[PDB]
Amino acid sequence: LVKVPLVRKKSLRQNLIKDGKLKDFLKTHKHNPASKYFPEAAALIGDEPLENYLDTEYFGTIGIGTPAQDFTVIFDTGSSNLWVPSVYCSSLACSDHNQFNPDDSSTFEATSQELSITYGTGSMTGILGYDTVQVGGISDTNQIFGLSETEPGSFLYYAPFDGILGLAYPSISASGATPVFDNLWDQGLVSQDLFSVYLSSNDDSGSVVLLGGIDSSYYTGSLNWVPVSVEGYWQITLDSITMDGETIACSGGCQAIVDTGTSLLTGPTSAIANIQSDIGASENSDGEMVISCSSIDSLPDIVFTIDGVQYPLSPSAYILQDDDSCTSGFEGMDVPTSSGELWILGDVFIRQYYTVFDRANNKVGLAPVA
Amino acid sequence: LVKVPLVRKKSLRQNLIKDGKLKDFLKTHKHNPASKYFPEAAALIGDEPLENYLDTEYFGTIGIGTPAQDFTVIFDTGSSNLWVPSVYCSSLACSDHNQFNPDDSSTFEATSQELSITYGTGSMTGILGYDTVQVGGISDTNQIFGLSETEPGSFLYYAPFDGILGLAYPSISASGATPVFDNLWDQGLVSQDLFSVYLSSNDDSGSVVLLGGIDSSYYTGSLNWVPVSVEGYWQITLDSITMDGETIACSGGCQAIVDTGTSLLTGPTSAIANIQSDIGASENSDGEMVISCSSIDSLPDIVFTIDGVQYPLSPSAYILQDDDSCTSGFEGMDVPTSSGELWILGDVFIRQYYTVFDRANNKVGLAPVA
Repeated sequence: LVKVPLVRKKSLRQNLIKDGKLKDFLKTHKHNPASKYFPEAAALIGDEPLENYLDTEYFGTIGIGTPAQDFTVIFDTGSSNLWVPSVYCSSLACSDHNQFNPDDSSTFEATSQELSITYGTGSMTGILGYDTVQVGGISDTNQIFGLSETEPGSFLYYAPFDGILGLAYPSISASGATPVFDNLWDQGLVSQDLFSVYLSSNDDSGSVVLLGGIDSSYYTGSLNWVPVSVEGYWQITLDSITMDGETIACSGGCQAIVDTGTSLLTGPTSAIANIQSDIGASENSDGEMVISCSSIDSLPDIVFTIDGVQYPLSPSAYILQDDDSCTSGFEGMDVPTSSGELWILGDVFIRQYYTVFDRANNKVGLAPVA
Repeated sequence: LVKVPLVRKKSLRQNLIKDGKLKDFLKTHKHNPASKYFPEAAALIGDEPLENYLDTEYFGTIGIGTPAQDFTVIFDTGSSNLWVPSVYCSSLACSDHNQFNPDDSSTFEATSQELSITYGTGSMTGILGYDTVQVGGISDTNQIFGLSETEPGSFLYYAPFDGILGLAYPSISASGATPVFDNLWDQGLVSQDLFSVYLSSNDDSGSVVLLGGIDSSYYTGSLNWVPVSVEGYWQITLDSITMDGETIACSGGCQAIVDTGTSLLTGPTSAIANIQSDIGASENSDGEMVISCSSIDSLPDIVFTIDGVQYPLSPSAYILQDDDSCTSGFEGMDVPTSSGELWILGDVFIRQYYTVFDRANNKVGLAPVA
């Protein structure tokens, strides 16, 4: 099977905290994760184009060119472009990162098409080029990708990743560059038009992106299939959210986006504040909603109901445990008033439920991890 | 007299060259100095807001707050705002720079007015505040200034200055913040509504910004007064430019801007290419138009005719000599097609001609340095 191993690393947020750089950032900027999903919510001050990747924790490796140049990338179901830093990226933030040198690859083909990539909090520009991308042992020929050249914001310097590899639909791809998965399928390089993600528990190694297959070894029970409600992001319909039997959000149903680019459950500010207080989370000096590790066993499960099946999350799942340091896996966002209630199901969710992304039938399948 | 001593330091360009960072920049950006003077010429890619300060060489010191916090600033006749980096500037580029901490000053007064400063190649944002600025021994009370908070571009990291102090008319001041000189005069803190600049020869110390006075010790002969042709920048009318008796540019007259924020004579691309070839200048791998130091004595003078008086520049004046390394003091620019021929008279010019900036009568006075 084609497997891309994923490694769990300390997030960009954890690195900013460690370098004492986060408090200042937060003082002068308002962080709203909703900006990654809605044009309307784009950041007032776009000087940190990678702000929406503060909480990413899993990364994989890809090689580009002939011979291959390696890069650490985020496998992001919440975006659809592939980009890595160009060797022409002179920014201080590009230092200490793997950079692509087009002149070292005999299969690289330049284009004069400009790339403008934005995740709702500023843009990065570069150029589009074509090369062979090595992903999971497959040689993805003639893959169009972006080469980032302009200032990427100081956050790149502290990021454990060099670029991003988008797994969403082509309709949200910047400059209509073809996404990697689409290119794989169009070329007959994968068995089926689907991919699955398995995240191992407790920062273990064993996590993988499975391209073109479903592996019964990673789940128990049967897979529940849910239709994609709006094609763009991997968006589905949620029936309700309960805590201790009580409905606490998504009353009457709501939308949810499955996003591997974030480790947290993100929802409306008000619903989230309720939950944080209920679980005893408290914001420290840095951004952090800390919780006592010792109180975990006293918390209730949060239950997501999807297509009539119940998906409970126990406290051990929704509380991030960094040796003796525990943080809440919930984060709030403000979506356009236009927009209905929206929840983001990130790694906390996926680590408990093996997920299948079916492009042939436009459905998401879920089952409890084995 | 109120004198602000100026020190000649290696430029930002020299520092980028030294750190091997310039070739890449130039590969991905087109540098057009005209962007500092015309909205219409603003940069396609604004990721380096301080690009137009690559060639600045003279700097002074100012203190801000109670007790004073010191900063190295450019005294720029080509701009009108005063700004320094805020302690809240978290960017990697803000490191190693003096930063203003509002909480350390008992006379600081915050405003909720945002500052957007641009010199034609990207913006920096922050907030406007009021404090006492110490300039040349004078206590400039209730001075409004900007506190830069967002990414300033990687160039700030290599810049020998922390901020900029604009000496142009208020009509080009961003956010209508009052310029320092205007504030000085409005408060009766200077003798007269004028200032003069004396640049000593051969990177000597002795250079000064003279606030409210004219000192006959710095020039010989009489001062020639020229009216400001358009109030905004210190803009005057040029009658012609000759080289070896031949008219080489500004035939029939043209405009000139006196700009202490740059060390070079800047003019139309075509006229400049002609001159570079005539003097034997050649662009090296870095941006640089190098000239053999040994050929100086064989070059002709370039003559600027202003209000009928001749202002010759000998080769020793128009050739920058950095120990055994000589560079051409000419640089080209592309002004809006709308616009007529425009020349920028920077430090090469001012080092030979003591300059007086008269705000009371809207005139510029010139005389050969003593």
